[PDB]
Amino acid sequence: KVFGRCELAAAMKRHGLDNYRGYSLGNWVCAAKFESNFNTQATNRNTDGSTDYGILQINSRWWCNDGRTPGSRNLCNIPCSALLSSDITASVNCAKKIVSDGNGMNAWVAWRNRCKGTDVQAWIRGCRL
Ligand SMILES: [Cl-]
Repeated sequence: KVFGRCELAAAMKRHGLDNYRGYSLGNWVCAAKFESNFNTQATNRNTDGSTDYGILQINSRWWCNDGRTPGSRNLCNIPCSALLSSDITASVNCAKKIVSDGNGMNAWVAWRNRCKGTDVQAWIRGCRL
């Protein structure tokens, strides 16, 4: 599924991400934009052989099992394919674990490089939340 901007904002809002660990909603929408272009089916292979999955490009190196990332962990205790659903629940639940873990939203490279230190409020402008 390719989410609309406000459609995803609203979905992230009702799943409790607005100001979760102090990260306003715009940060989560900005992250999803530049990780997946709002596409729940997005997958990308990393140079080390792990793969990033779904709307927030969650990495098989640490967070989910895809059975083809040798030596990796599955900290969210879920198959990586579950993170590709049209329903973002699994990605959000795993994201909440990731963001509570140490370096916060810096765990998302696209957030660090394209959202952090910018005005992200624009990402939820005009949305019914
Ligand atoms: Cl849109």
